[PDB]
Amino acid sequence: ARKCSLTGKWTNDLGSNMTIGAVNSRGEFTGTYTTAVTATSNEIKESPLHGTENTINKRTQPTFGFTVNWKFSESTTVFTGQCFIDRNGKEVLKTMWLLRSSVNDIGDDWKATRVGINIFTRLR
Amino acid sequence: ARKCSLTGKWTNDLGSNMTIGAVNSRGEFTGTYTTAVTATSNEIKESPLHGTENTINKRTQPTFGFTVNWKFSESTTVFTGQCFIDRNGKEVLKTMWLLRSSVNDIGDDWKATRVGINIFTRLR
Amino acid sequence: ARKCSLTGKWTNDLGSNMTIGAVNSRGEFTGTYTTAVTATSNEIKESPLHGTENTINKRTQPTFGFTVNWKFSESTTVFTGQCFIDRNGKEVLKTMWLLRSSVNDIGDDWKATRVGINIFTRLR
Amino acid sequence: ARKCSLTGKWTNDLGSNMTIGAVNSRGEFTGTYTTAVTATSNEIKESPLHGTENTINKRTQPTFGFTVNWKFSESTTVFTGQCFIDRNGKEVLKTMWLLRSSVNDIGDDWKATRVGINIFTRLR
Ligand SMILES: Nc1nc2c([nH]c(=O)n2[C@H]2C[C@H](O)[C@@H](CO)O2)c(=O)[nH]1
Ligand SMILES: Nc1nc2c([nH]c(=O)n2[C@H]2C[C@H](O)[C@@H](CO)O2)c(=O)[nH]1
Ligand SMILES: *[C@@H]1O[C@H](CO)[C@@H](O)[C@H](O)[C@H]1NC(C)=O
Ligand SMILES: *[C@@H]1O[C@H](CO)[C@@H](O)[C@H](O)[C@H]1NC(C)=O
Ligand SMILES: *[C@@H]1O[C@H](CO)[C@@H](O)[C@H](O)[C@H]1NC(C)=O
Ligand SMILES: *[C@@H]1O[C@H](CO)[C@@H](O)[C@H](O)[C@H]1NC(C)=O
Repeated sequence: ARKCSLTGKWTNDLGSNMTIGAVNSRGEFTGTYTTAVTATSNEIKESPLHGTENTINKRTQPTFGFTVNWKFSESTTVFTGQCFIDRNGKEVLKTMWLLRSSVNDIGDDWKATRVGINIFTRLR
Repeated sequence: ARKCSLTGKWTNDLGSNMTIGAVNSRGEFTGTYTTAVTATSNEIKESPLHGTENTINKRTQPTFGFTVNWKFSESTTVFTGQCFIDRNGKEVLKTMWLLRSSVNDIGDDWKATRVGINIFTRLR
Repeated sequence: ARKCSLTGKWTNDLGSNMTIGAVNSRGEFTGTYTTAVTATSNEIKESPLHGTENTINKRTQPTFGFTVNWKFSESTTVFTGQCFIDRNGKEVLKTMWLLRSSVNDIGDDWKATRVGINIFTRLR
Repeated sequence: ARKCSLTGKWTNDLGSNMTIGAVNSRGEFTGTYTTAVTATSNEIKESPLHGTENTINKRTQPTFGFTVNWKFSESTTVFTGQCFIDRNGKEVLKTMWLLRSSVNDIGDDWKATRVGINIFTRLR
């Protein structure tokens, strides 16, 4: 019965925050992503996110992915991971991400993608 | 003058094909992703995708990200890359992807993520 | 003044431990990587590693990469990261890794690579 | 019998070249990596590489990994992949890589790792 659900307010290991609304019945959802550019406490930015969670076998702990469309740069980041209910134990989203920068020349493509992780917990 | 445009029919280096529809003014779009099994010859699965293309500075070669919500498994894949005008004049999407599998215990999280690339060109 | 030094005994966020020996003047080094199975409790496998640490500008927090040649499978893992002095003063290696599995046909290449992270701290 | 062997001279999809010497009986090997920084035809640089190939079940087509210790930067890149003998069909190494940059502050770690691929063919 214990459905790990993406809807709500989350924060992460770098101190960025994220809010995701209601997941409709085809798994779609939208959110906002707020990020720490600086000392962390002054300059904030909001960017939209859009994703889908997988509904195959109505899992507790489904996998999901979403795209963050940076409002302050020409970059795009995509996240994928899984909503786990560890013991008790908050909910926790374990994610991996790819950050695509824009390059002017296709000869620079090879260097345009960063990778990393994010762990998200419910915001308090 | 012409730009690189996600809208249309695409194919890739693995033989999978993808159709993307119109890109609205927020950069959102929807589409379909077809791939195949065995000796790539008969059974074709279709899965929807949703993503966004970065609109910051209305670039001619925009970055973008999308999420593929697999119809036939518990998995999710995210793609991000850039729509280039190649040196030979043809549109190409250079992407990288993260394929997240569903695991059962959070202790298996470590091994749930594959990474790789796809290069898409227009279909005839 | 003290720098961050790969030489020594290390442990990580998954419970695996690693020993690295002396780093010669070319930046080369060797060591051992131990991990475990089931409920992480009894059977420990040991595999050798070899790598190099970047020496350009004799930095105090050098980047490095190493290859783990698994003793118990056909697989290979590579790690790369950086040896930091953390904010709390303790040495930490932040790494990312690519785990390549062996496949049989070149058509399965696409799915042979996992990615993720490990964070190492010194053992007592 | 057809052993895909790392020893030799290779080139890649970006026009970098690589030479690897003899693989000893524990799988170790060393090489040089020559890279195109510019128009491709003028400024060359050589950097050492060191790796191991997996010897578990003496495979044709073993997996391998290696570290390239950049001589002209504080970065490190690691490659992992597999030596395939496709039909006939050259030998071909399909690789993935992680490029670690040096960051001054551990607060920048998250952005320090790029990922991508390289396909290598025997040099002619
Ligand atoms: N992809 C990604 N981007 C991030 C994270 N945190 C963060 O601040 N960013 C911003 C940094 C960069 O300035 C911007 C696009 O260049 O994305 C983050 O965790 N992931
Ligand atoms: N990791 C990696 N690095 C490369 C490749 N090609 C290339 O020229 N480099 C260089 C570029 C960069 O200037 C240097 C270290 O910063 O590594 C490459 O294919 N992979
Ligand atoms: C996240 O939320 C809290 C306020 O509830 C705050 O510490 C911080 O400003 C937020 N982080 C960002 C990047 O805005
Ligand atoms: C992709 O489309 C082409 C039609 O141009 C078709 O020949 C091919 O089999 C398709 N591949 C898949 C997996 O749908
Ligand atoms: C790592 O080392 C510690 C000793 O400090 C031990 O308790 C632990 O079980 C070891 N883990 C493995 C997998 O070797
Ligand atoms: C690779 O080798 C050939 C010469 O055989 C040449 O085209 C090129 O200069 C080499 N590439 C680099 C980066 O040196």
